[PDB]
Amino acid sequence: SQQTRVLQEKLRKLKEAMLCMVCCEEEINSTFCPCGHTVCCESCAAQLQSCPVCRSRVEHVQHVYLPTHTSLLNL
Amino acid sequence: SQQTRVLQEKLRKLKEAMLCMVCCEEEINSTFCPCGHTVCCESCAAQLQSCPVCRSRVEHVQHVYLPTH
Ligand SMILES: N[C@H]1CCN(S(=O)(=O)c2ccccc2)C1
Ligand SMILES: N[C@H]1CCN(S(=O)(=O)c2ccccc2)C1
Ligand SMILES: N[C@H]1CCN(S(=O)(=O)c2ccccc2)C1
Ligand SMILES: [Zn+2]
Ligand SMILES: [Zn+2]
Ligand SMILES: [Zn+2]
Ligand SMILES: [Zn+2]
Repeated sequence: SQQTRVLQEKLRKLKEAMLCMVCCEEEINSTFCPCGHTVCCESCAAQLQSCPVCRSRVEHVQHVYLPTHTSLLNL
Repeated sequence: SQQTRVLQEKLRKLKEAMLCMVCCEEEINSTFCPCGHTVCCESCAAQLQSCPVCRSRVEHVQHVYLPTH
């Protein structure tokens, strides 16, 4: 039904929000510290000197284990 | 249709996976450091001296800003 199409769109958008903002392919699993923006995969977060969202200096990256993780790289 | 019920269940499970594993009421937004387990809201994370997933000592809690929030 049309309701099935609406639910498919909601699911698709939530899943896309869990993907890296730089490569759009891998799941987000890294946090820029101390600002806390958690928007990148490990590879894309590796060489950024400043946060791509707030411009704060990246003192270090913290790996995060989230219950939503489903990609082979995070299992 | 039956597919509408299947999609509602998938959406419910994904939304429940974003909620605190301790209180089940607030969104996950905190990481236990240095282990990295990100399973609690800030109120439950503040009250735990040991990670509830791996039992490692919590050296500090890092707030996380996630695009799914
Ligand atoms: N990749 C996995 C490894 C652990 N994380 S988790 O989010 O800490 C977690 C812990 C226990 C139950 C459900 C989720 C997910
Ligand atoms: N050697 C450091 C590297 C980061 N970790 S930490 O647990 O994130 C941490 C950071 C700041 C204060 C207290 C704990 C310990
Ligand atoms: N539209 C994206 C751009 C980056 N943000 S964010 O860093 O995930 C964030 C999450 C919660 C509050 C404020 C910011 C979402
Ligand atoms: Zn990436
Ligand atoms: Zn930032
Ligand atoms: Zn909680
Ligand atoms: Zn842990």
